[PDB]
Amino acid sequence: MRECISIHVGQAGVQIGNACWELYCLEHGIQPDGQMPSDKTIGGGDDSFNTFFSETGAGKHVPRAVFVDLEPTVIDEVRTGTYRQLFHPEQLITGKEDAANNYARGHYTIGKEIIDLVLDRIRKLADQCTGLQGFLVFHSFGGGTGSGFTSLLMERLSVDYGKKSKLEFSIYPAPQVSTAVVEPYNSILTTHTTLEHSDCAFMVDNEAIYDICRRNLDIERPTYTNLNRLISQIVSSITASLRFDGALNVDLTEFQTNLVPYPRIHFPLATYAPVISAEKAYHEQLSVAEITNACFEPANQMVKCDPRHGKYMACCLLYRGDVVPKDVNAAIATIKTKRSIQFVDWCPTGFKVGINYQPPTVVPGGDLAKVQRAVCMLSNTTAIAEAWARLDHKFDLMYAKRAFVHWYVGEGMEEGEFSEAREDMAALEKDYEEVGVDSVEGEGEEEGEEY
Amino acid sequence: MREIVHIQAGQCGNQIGAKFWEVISDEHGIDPTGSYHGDSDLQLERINVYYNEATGNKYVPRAILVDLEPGTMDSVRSGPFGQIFRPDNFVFGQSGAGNNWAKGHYTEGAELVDSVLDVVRKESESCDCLQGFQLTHSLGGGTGSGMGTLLISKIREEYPDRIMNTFSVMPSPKVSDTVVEPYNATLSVHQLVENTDETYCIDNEALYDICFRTLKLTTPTYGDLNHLVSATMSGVTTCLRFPGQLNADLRKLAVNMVPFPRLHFFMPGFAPLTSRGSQQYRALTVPELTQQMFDSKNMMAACDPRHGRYLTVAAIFRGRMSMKEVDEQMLNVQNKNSSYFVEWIPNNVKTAVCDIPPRGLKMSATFIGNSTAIQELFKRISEQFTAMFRRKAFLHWYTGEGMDEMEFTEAESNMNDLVSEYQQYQDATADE
Amino acid sequence: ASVKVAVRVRPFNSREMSRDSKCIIQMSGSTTTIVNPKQPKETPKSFSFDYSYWSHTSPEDINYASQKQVYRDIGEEMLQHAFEGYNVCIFAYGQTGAGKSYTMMGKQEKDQQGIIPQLCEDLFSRINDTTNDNMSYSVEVSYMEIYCERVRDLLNPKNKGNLRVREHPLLGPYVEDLSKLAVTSYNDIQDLMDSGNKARTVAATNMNETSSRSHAVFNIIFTQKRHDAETNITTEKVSKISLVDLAGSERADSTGAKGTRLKEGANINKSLTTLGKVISALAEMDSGPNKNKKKKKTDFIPYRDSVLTWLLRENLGGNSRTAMVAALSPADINYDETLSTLRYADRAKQIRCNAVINEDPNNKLIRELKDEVTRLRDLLYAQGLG
Amino acid sequence: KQIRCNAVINEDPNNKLIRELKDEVTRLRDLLYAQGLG
Ligand SMILES: CC(=O)O[C@H]1C(=O)[C@@]2(C)[C@H]([C@H](OC(=O)c3ccccc3)[C@]3(O)C[C@H](OC(=O)[C@H](O)[C@@H](NC(=O)c4ccccc4)c4ccccc4)C(C)=C1C3(C)C)[C@]1(OC(C)=O)CO[C@@H]1C[C@@H]2O
Ligand SMILES: Nc1nc2c(ncn2[C@@H]2O[C@H](COP(=O)(O)OP(=O)(O)OP(=O)(O)O)[C@@H](O)[C@H]2O)c(=O)[nH]1
Ligand SMILES: Nc1ncnc2c1ncn2[C@@H]1O[C@H](COP(=O)(O)OP(=O)(O)NP(=O)(O)O)[C@@H](O)[C@H]1O
Ligand SMILES: Nc1nc2c(ncn2[C@@H]2O[C@H](COP(=O)(O)OP(=O)(O)O)[C@@H](O)[C@H]2O)c(=O)[nH]1
Ligand SMILES: [Mg+2]
Ligand SMILES: [Mg+2]
Repeated sequence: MRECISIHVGQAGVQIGNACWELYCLEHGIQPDGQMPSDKTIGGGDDSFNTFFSETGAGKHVPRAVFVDLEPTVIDEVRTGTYRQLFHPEQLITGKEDAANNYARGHYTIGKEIIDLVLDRIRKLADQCTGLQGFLVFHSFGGGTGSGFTSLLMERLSVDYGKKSKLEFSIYPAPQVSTAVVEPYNSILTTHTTLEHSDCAFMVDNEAIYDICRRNLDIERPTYTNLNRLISQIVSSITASLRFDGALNVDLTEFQTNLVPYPRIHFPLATYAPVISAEKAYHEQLSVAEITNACFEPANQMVKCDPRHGKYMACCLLYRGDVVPKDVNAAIATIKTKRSIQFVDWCPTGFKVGINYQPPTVVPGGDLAKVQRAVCMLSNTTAIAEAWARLDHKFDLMYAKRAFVHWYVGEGMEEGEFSEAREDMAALEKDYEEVGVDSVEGEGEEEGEEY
Repeated sequence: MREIVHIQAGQCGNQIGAKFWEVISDEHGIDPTGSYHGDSDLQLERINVYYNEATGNKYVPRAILVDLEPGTMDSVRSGPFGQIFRPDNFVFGQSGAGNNWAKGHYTEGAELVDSVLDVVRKESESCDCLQGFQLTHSLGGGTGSGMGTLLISKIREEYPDRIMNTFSVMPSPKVSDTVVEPYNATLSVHQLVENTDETYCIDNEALYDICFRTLKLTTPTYGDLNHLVSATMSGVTTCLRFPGQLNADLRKLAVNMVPFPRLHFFMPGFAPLTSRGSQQYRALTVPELTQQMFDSKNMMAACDPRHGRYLTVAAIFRGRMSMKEVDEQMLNVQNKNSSYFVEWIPNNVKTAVCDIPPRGLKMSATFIGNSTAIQELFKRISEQFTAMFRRKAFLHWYTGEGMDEMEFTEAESNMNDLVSEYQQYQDATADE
Repeated sequence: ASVKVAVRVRPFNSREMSRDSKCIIQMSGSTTTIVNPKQPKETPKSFSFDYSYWSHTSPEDINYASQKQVYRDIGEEMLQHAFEGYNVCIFAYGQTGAGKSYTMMGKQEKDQQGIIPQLCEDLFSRINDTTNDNMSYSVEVSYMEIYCERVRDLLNPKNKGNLRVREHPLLGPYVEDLSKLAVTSYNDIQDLMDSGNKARTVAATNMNETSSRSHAVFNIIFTQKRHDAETNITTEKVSKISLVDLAGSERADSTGAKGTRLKEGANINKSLTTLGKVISALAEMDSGPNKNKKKKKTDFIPYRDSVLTWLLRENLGGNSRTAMVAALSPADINYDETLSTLRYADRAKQIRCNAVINEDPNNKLIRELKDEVTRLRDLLYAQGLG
Repeated sequence: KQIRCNAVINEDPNNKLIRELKDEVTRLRDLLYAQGLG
């Protein structure tokens, strides 16, 4: 019973959750109303996989998900939509205003009186579970709710549960495009919590996804639905290892064991290789070598950062479909001989490999082609520091003049907190610069006693 | 009557064990339901080496399947020979080791080891005259390495006079599948060098090379590697089950292969291997088997014997053949390759012959070498180990489970001393 | 320094006086002559040892060596070395029923005591008289046995298990969870020793009525503290005295062992064979790198083949001043055994050692640099520059 | 008027004594070698 509890916070979290649960319902043969006709037609089976869905006596399947927001709008769209009968009616939406792009409003002022209900329902979901594996928290940097309330929730969860893994998928602010004037303050404030209380944070950038959609899928005018569907595919690839059989299965603990060298370096990038349109699915083989090479192309990264400017510290490749080990070994050997891809000298092995038999599914009305093979790569590297440094600069440009600060102090913060967060960020950045350095020449300086 | 208890740990161990039981059941003519449907009368004469009898004239293998992740167990039950095993021997828990040797050895395995030892005691107390144990596991993993080492230690504490065999898949230089293989391999070898009588080294690189180069397969999967390994396991213990012109028990191999207690890491091999389309050209006979036996590309450990010397070797033949030809061929192999054998062991080749070949072959043979070239493999792991222990690359996962740097340092020192001990006899001179 | 070698010939037992009672051991000064009872024409082969003791004739004054004589020759010097700040070891050797247990322990209810009694007596004395306001001493005791390649603790009997052997990177092998106890008076160490001797495993065989079944190691950790205002070295010396009583080699025909006794004898013989192999090699290699020339390429001494040689790695070679006391029987029938002991004793004479005084390395560097400053200051002042 | 604070690094007694004694040894040795007394 490899069970996982999903938590969606804020507008971005709820919409990514809509995409994710559409994909999960289609993978398992579950209808929008919760019934599964496959078991009725066959007579019984394991298709009600306990990773995501809980089965009642009548044959209905209720997801193991928790949606939270301070705006009634985003979740009232779900209560009256296609999937109104799938979710439990209890959706934890405060009938009040929103955090208003304010960390303080969502952490100190209004995040209270909704936190207790959220933890009570999370407790109820965790009591139903046997062998709970971890949490998957979806939220967004730069928002009020998605930053502050996620901070509070993560703190309380780390207090209560403690040992369970807590993975985090989040939308980092982009370098150029933005949807708010006070994004840097919220991001720098919530880094201080996501550094301590999470176990592994996967960051995605909307500019990168727009570029991938433009170049690969030939979509000139994408919306958030396409980005959410791509993120859903990635999360499904991560979690497939504990839902279907495979040659090599990689659980959620092996993730953290292999990709996290030190406790403060748990910020890997994520990429998905066979992102291609139906028309271009032809004229292409889509072999293991091609997709493994495409994972390492800088253009296909989901965060606007160049891996060639840093060094790879760990890689985890999760394959789906008609894949066999020998091609994976050949592809890894080919990648190890390229000079543009540099690994830190203190990690000779480098690669973790997992294989699953279930091929990826196609969502009707989607834009990804039907393929026989796929790979999701997760790479813990040092280039991510660049993605932070830009943000730091932006923060400084506003904090020298204390712009937009009185909104934060009016909601229960003091000024010094800002400085504290900034200092923490510098320390984290410094750590990356210390771990990518090559070991000192002949690490024991030199040696050579008698004989 | 000599009888063996079989233990399986982890994914690799479970899958190799399943294929091995398929092969053995085929050899003795056992139906997947457990009934006997053979032809020769000598199949049942020594069935009790591996199988217990059951009331409906059925036969149940004396196997113990162990893991910390339930899924692998299911893959064994939902298979061609899933129903043959008795369900009481499927011992497992939850919250698998997660590729962490500490979790397998100290934290998680410490709870399930009692149940596994209870089943081991139950199987061993019914034995007429227990010969030894054999364990299949992977050194480069989690639950396999840790719980195999823990079980080995406990059993050697409980049964000191018995034989402890071990078929281990250890990390390869090129083919890497997990990031922390060196840590697990080093600690596992530190345990094995103390608490084991024989250890057969198996490498995925060598098996892939055999499949590509000798068998000419285009898409080799893990089934074929399990096939080769299981053939080797059957070849090792052939002589306990069938008559022959010159028998060879496990103890005979141990005595004739191990000159000093710490040098018991063996390079296995099998012959013939013909690729399904060249067999019509090659004539099968003892010289051809011997030629393929000592060839470098046929070894299963990915260590070239030409880079060292053979402390000892053992050859077990199966089939009707002349002893004069066998002895002459082994003698010729010694004299012609005079530089790859030590000079302080006269006649360092052991010979055994069994009358009954495999089902589909007129002749067969297996090879168990003991050479200094194996040191290369250990050196490799040690190098990688240092590269990750100088900076403490992943040490917090292991130290959170109740370990310290002391254990890492002592394991590294023990491995280096083993490497030096093998290197002592590698170079020539020495003499008389 | 070299391994000190002492040999000691004992009197007859009941078994030897019942059967043929002809002696083959003769002795003079520091030379011991063996004579083959089967070949009277052959040369009386002789060996030279650093010490030789003759306990065959109790009342005679012809080089008779009581327990005290052996102690004043070996143990007093080793305790002097212990006060000098050196780790020291004395270990017994020979075959079954020769005198190891008697020499190291002796009989408590007599004026004939072993090395360990008199050594602790003299140590307690020397700390008692030399006590001062500034000088002080502390001593701790431990006692372990190796039964079947499993280490057991003697002082605390309720442990009831096999302790774990670990390897410190700097200090080498040691035993974890070993009940080291603090003592303050000779009565305390006497009580500990009696409890330990009662705790040891002893069984009766044809060769010996109280044959030992396990190797035994008695460890004394001794610390000198010299505290004064200026900078006087605090807790300066820390020495380890290791007194080792090994079980003897056995032959199944003469011993008459069966069942558990035979397995114990087999394990004892395995450990002793590994010890002999280690002794031979330390020897050859040292002698070579010493006489040969000085290449020092690589020599592998198999310490790890047994737990006994593993625990005694630093005593058989490296950082210790060690002495080997071999026991010898006079009877002709035991000839083929006794010669073997002597042969190994000869090889023990060749082994060397490298022992140095202990200190905090930071304080070591500080003291050395201060001495260098003082020397350079004196040189400059003498020549008119300082 | 936030001003630069600078860290409060100071000497470690053991390392301080070691460094100072090493420097003194080097200086005295250089003086001896310069005048031909070493
Ligand atoms: C004409 C004919 O009979 O064909 C052979 C054959 O072509 C060859 C190539 C067989 C064949 O093996 C392979 O193709 C193969 C593929 C991957 C990995 C390993 C083998 C054969 O499959 C394998 C099979 O071997 C056996 O049946 C042995 O008894 C073997 N048992 C099993 O393989 C087995 C399979 C399923 C279930 C249970 C057992 C065995 C070997 C040693 C010890 C015990 C048992 C045989 C004779 C053949 C085929 C069928 C083509 C070989 O088989 C072995 C290992 O004995 C591979 O080289 C040998 C020599 C043969 O010439
Ligand atoms: N990829 C993706 N990003 C989104 C989506 N919706 C919002 N975002 C990002 O989220 C950021 C704003 O934070 P929000 O998630 O809207 O914060 P919130 O949940 O509305 O919380 P409040 O500000 O208090 O209302 C914007 O910069 C968007 O880029 C989405 O559906 N997909
Ligand atoms: N020098 C000696 N003078 C007088 N009696 C001695 C002397 N050496 C040994 N003995 C006695 O002779 C016997 C043999 O000595 P003992 O110490 O028991 O040998 P052992 O090797 O320790 N026994 P074991 O454990 O089987 O090896 C004992 O009764 C001793 O008291
Ligand atoms: N020959 C063979 N090797 C395998 C098989 N499955 C896994 N392995 C090897 O085992 C290693 C992973 O160890 P694993 O079995 O996961 O250890 P565990 O988690 O403790 O069970 C990899 O390096 C693989 O090369 C198999 O079916 N056959
Ligand atoms: Mg909102
Ligand atoms: Mg004794």
